[PDB]
Amino acid sequence: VSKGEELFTGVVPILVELDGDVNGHKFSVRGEGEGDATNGKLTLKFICTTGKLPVPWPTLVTTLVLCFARYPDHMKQHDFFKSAMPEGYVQERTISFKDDGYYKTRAEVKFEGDTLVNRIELKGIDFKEDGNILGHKLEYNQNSHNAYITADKQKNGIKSNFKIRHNVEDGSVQLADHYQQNTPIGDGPVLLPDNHYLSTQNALSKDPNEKRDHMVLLEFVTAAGITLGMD
Repeated sequence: VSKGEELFTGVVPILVELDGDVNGHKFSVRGEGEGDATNGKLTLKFICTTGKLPVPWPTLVTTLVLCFARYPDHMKQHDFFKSAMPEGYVQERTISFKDDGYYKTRAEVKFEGDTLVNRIELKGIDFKEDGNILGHKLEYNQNSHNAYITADKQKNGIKSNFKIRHNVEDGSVQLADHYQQNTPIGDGPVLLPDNHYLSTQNALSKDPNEKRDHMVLLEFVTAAGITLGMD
């Protein structure tokens, strides 16, 4: 049986590297910070190292480490993400923006030395050049939301579909339909959860002494859904 949860008892350094290409607009992002799974807390600062980010920062939040969610003790059995550590899992998404293009993402989330690394490739396709995304018409925030997890038995992993309602500056909402799949890298044992959900809150800010295009992010992720019974 897996022990991987024992790697997340303290505060763990995080590194995030993303290479992106949306409608031929290429960019890279690097982020560094730390994760504290006992509180379900992530704090990171992201830099667009290629200059100007050509999509809004909120559209990348879900893409830029669910092994740091807080699973309550009566749910430790359903924590797929930590069970696959330190060898990691692959996280793959298709994010379809309604009436606009779609991202396709593939990430490896795994330990490299003492650091939890999230290394991502993103390709974006069929976007409108003066849409809400390439046009930079989204507000700089991310609503709190719940996303349901279900086990993916045939692939030895988990899967999840969920909506993100980005806020447009005119007051409308730009919907981002997420289809997600995770599968382990190593061949060790992994926990296949019962149906539950993750509850997420996000606070986006700016660093006063940072001249480059960037995002300061505080995020909390907490697992819920499994009924407390007779125990």
